[PDB]
Amino acid sequence: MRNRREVSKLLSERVLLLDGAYGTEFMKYGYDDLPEELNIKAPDVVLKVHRSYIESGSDVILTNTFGATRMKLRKHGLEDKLDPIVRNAVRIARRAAGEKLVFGDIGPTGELPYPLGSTLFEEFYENFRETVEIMVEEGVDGIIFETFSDILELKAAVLAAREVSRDVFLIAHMTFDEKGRSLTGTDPANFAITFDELDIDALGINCSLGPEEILPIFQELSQYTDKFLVVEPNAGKPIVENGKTVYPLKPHDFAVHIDSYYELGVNIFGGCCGTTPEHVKLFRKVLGNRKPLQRKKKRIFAVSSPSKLVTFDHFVVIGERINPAGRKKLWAEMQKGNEEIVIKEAKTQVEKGAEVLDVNFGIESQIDVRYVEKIVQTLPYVSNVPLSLDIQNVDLTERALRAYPGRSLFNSAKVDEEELEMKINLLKKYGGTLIVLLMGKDVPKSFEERKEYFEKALKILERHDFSDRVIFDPGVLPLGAEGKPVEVLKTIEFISSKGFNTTVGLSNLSFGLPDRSYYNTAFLVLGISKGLSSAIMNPLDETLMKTLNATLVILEKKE
Ligand SMILES: CN1c2c(nc(N)[nH]c2=O)NC[C@@H]1CNc1ccc(C(=O)N[C@@H](CCC(=O)O)C(=O)O)cc1
Ligand SMILES: N[C@@H](CCS)C(=O)O
Repeated sequence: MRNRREVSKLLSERVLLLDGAYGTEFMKYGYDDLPEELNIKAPDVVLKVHRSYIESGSDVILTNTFGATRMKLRKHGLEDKLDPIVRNAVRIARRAAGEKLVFGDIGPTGELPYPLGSTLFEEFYENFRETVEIMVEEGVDGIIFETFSDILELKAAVLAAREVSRDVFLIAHMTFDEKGRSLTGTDPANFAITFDELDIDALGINCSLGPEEILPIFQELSQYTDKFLVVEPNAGKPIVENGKTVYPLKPHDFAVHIDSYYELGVNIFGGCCGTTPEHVKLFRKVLGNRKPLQRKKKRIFAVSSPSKLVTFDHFVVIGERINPAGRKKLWAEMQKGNEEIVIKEAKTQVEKGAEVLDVNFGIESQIDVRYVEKIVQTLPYVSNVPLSLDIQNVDLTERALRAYPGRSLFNSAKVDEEELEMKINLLKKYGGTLIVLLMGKDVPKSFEERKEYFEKALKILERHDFSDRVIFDPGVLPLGAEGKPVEVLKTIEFISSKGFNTTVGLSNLSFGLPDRSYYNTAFLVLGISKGLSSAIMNPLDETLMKTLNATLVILEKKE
């Protein structure tokens, strides 16, 4: 009925009240069946629960479709009822809602992404796409992905939804434990930074914890996004009384927290498991009519994996090793679709100090795109760290960005209008940061020429509103080919002075020469002294890594 611009307008004018729990309510009516089944078996019960919230003052109610996706329904022998379950649910909610908003509610599948589970990004995507299709056809005022525990699964859900409709208001939620971490390790800042740049309309948190515990987690989230915010705490932490589980937080003790969420910029407030019509009735009285607060957001340059957020506020070691060039064993295995060998190189580099891993597949026309898609999804989970996607083919780049679990660093766009625009557009759609290589047709041979490319890059970047998502690579050329490293050091110092992060493919300096390690170490020390913020380098080089540590200690960047 209403599109995202209209819902956004309404939210900009007033904080809305969502509804309470459905799963924890159906039992009080004598129905302990799977919630989604009632949409067909006892639609009357679903209608009653929705009306109890509308009659309690809710401005928005959720469809009874939390577990209504093929992958989840298949687990209860209901996959073939997906269509009626979802169409009925929406209709029932629409009848109860009248003029109020109805959001299509979609929860996770219960299946972990490969390699923890067996599911690839593409299957999650199709799964969510089908449910969203039905909801959009039936006329929802928005889609909310509730209770997500993994960022890759949630990214597939939001991308599938946006692909079905560019006009539906989309809300993404993750649920966090007491330590402020989702199941696969994502903290609130990581969730915010990763998802703030995707085309969603709002971010939020629901379930797992009560209103008191969610407060600092919601605060962290609010500081890193300017999108609309939603929260639905459980009515206190669940405790056992007589074999069963109960949510003990009463209306008043729950309601008293509304003001504190209002202060942190909340736009929609509701409750999850344990919340009843009685809680909602009180929330309505306490919330009243309020205009949401403003906040903007903290700006940070960071990349992520499900469990790690790497901020560029210290020297970042980017492992160069997953790169087949000049590596017989590795290159052979890549063509054979060998995963564990790349996993071994990933883990070893991280053990040695790499905080991000560059990933390159050599002659891409010789590699299975399915293998790329699998490696990109896998390394962040098993190696734990973010990736620098060193990919040339633009179509292959889109595949890798789509399935990347977090916010990646995309390894380079040269300063060429067409290439940059093409890469900037893929990043805008799938999220991520970009390494911009300071060269074009030819390779610059001086500082002045590199500076010209820098300034041209800034022009093109300012034009596509992308100046805050790049790292500059001056372009290190072989010493044994008149690379003139001195001109690169000048360039690093100049870009650093301008406030931008920098990086270099360090080992290039010494290829062709003997004692590579010493030239590499010497250059890195000099570069770091000029402001170099990262480097694609060999973390397995003990001399290089030890001297790097000594360098950082000496310069007061650590001890
Ligand atoms: C040009 N480099 C580069 C980049 N990315 C950016 N942004 N900038 C760059 O300069 N990606 C690729 C490469 C950095 N990675 C690497 C990885 C391995 C070796 C290397 O020395 N490989 C072989 C030796 C090859 C030879 O002898 O010529 C090895 O296994 O030692 C060099 C650079
Ligand atoms: N909207 C769902 C949330 C389950 S975590 C329900 O209320 O059942």
